[PDB]
Amino acid sequence: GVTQSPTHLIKTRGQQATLRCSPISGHTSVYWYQQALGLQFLLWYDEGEERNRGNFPPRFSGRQFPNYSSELNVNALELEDSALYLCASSQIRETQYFGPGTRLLVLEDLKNVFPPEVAVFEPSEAEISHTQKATLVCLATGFYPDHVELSWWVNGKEVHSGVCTDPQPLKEQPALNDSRYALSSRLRVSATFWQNPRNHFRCQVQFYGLSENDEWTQDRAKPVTQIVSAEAWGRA
Amino acid sequence: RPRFLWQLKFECHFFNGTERVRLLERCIYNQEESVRFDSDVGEYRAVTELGRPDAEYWNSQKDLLEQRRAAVDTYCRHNYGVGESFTVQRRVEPKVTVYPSNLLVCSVSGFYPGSIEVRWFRNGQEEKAGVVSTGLIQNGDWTFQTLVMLETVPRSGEVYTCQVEHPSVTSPLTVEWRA
Amino acid sequence: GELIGILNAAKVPAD
Amino acid sequence: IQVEQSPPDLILQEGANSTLRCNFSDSVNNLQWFHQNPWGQLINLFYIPSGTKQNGRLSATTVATERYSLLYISSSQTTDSGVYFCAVDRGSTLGRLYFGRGTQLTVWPDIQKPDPAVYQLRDSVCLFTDFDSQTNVSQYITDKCVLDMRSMDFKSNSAVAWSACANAFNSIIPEDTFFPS
Amino acid sequence: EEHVIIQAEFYLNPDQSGEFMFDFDGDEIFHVDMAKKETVWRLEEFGRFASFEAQGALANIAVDKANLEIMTKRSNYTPITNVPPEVTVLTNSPVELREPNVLICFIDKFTPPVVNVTWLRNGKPVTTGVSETVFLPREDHLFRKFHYLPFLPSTEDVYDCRVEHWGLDEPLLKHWEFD
Ligand code: NA
Ligand code: NA
Repeated sequence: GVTQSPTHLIKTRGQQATLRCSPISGHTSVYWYQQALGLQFLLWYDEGEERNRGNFPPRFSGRQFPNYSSELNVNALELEDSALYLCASSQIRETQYFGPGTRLLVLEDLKNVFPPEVAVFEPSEAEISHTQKATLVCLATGFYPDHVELSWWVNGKEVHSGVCTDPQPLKEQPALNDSRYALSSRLRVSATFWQNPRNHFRCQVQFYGLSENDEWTQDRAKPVTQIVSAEAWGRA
Repeated sequence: RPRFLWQLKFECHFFNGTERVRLLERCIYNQEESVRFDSDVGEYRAVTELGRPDAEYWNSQKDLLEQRRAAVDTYCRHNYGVGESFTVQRRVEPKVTVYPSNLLVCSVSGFYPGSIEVRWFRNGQEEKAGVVSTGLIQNGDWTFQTLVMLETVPRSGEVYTCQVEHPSVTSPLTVEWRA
Repeated sequence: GELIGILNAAKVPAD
Repeated sequence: IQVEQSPPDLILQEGANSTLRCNFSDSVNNLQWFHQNPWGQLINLFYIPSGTKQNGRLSATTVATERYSLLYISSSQTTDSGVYFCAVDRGSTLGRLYFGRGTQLTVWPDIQKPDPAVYQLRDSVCLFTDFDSQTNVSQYITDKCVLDMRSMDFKSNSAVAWSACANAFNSIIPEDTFFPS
Repeated sequence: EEHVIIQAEFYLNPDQSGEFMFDFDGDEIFHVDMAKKETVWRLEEFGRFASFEAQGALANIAVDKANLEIMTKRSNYTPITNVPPEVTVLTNSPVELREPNVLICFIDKFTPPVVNVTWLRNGKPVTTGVSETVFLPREDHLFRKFHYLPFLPSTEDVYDCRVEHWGLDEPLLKHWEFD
């Protein structure tokens, strides 16, 4: 598959970003697209050469290396540059295959960047008696920005069956051009399964924050990229 | 010092405007055609052994075929439409003069397009026998020309008429030459 | 005015 | 140059069929249909310049001269939820796709044996669950979402509220939800 | 058959010459200037009715050039056989003294698309007003080409299109005089 780095990036107005892409082995063409507020076309490379370019300032620029991986580089970043930047490879004029994207956020400053707090809520006794099913709920609150990935782990192994996480998150203070965020997810297993003290249930959130090299202006903890989690053993 | 040539030609063949359309994609190495996509066949065929690996490789890229098979509408008929007004419906009026080179010459120059009918008349009556032509000459600047010649000794008091019919005139052009 | 369409040159197989 | 999709969004119940449409203003070398999941991963469904193609419950038709494409989803499924793009390889531009704005699709489960209930959990946190897919949830209260216990062929809707339950859900909850404690 | 549109591209090594052109019934609609990277219409007025995005041509040429290289190795470096041109000199319209006119040098049925062409007036080079087409495709995969020289018809003057091509032993010199 097509790969991209990095997955997320926060940047302050006026800084510069470098995004990486590798095409599918065999593919010799690379396409960059910007998806903001439907995708817009940025650049096309084949065999190391810029073949074509969309309607973007010279601030946006890139290149492709001899092994066909490429770099997109943006320079005098603006708030409007905030977007999912997608990379694709293909044989010319054939099917396009897309990578997972670089989710790039450009802010005026970082002072409003907060990691989440994470907590887990054990199933009610009322549910189990009623349905023979147990729903754990995880809550991730107070984060900004919306750059999070939530996963459940049961006995140290990732789980998708029986899981729902919110399509996309809600603002802690709805009327506010800068609010913090919340997100919930449920995990449902059977009655007997939760009622078994050996079983370990972990909810976790991967927060994508500031990097080690970001300038920090504030007194509180530096809101770096990290993992906040909560756990709960099955109560018999 | 040795030369090596590659040619790629996409040929759109139109029969009665856009009713029947054939697409011909041809690769030519040093004057020898090696492989083609003919919309009439629906896949790449090697013409020579040279082109055999290209036909097999390309025939296994399903996207490419699907694309070529629709090119008859997406490409051929499309370009016809874009270009109709200044290619297909281009009309330039022929400039017709008649002079004796005996032998009467009817020159028909600067016309478009290439279909034309040139006739001679000795006293208002046809002369298909004795008619020598250069054939249609393509000038390279979107005009054609032709010279049509009649072998006759001109007896004075006679009339000779060069009649020219061409899509650029509703009724034909006639130049006369007397005495 | 209106745009003329292009067919892409197919790459012959490598090696 | 212009690529119109219809409709702009759509809500189905699992098992329903529909047609997504795409109209475009110029000749197009090829046309491609994508599914984009919430994480942002685009998946190609069809490379289709002309004719009709089937792949399972999905099929597509492109009529090149008329300049439209239809995308058929038979027997819809919760996993089909996401955004559907037609994108277009304009015949006069090499190496570029032009995207429409997408059609957002949401497919909710067909809850055959509803058991609407509201529960309170310990570490706040109320859980409205097991209600059928026609229930709207009023907007801390999250929207509904399906979960699939894939291996016992069981799906259920739920929502969450925090900062007692009976207040939180208000919002037309079924005429006989199960409310303990 | 009624009409034919041809998208024609060629690449010549080791000269590193590339051409991309559109042909309608044997006339050029446009070609791409590789150096300046712009569409050059055979007649200026075509640029009103139509556009072509030149970047697409440059891409095709890159691929053509890579294809040629692979194709050269496959044929074990079989070089092209020189095919020498046929040359006709001829005028725009029928010649008359003191009335302006154009000499057409038509060069046809040659291959590798490389020629050197000079007009000579009374044995000496002329280059005032000269213009030329690019190389034009033929169905036998050879080439045509046109050279133009505006001139004032006179009674003294002898003209020569001198064509150099590797398929010939000595430069071909083609006489034209007003008789
Ligand atoms: Na007359
Ligand atoms: Na005259």
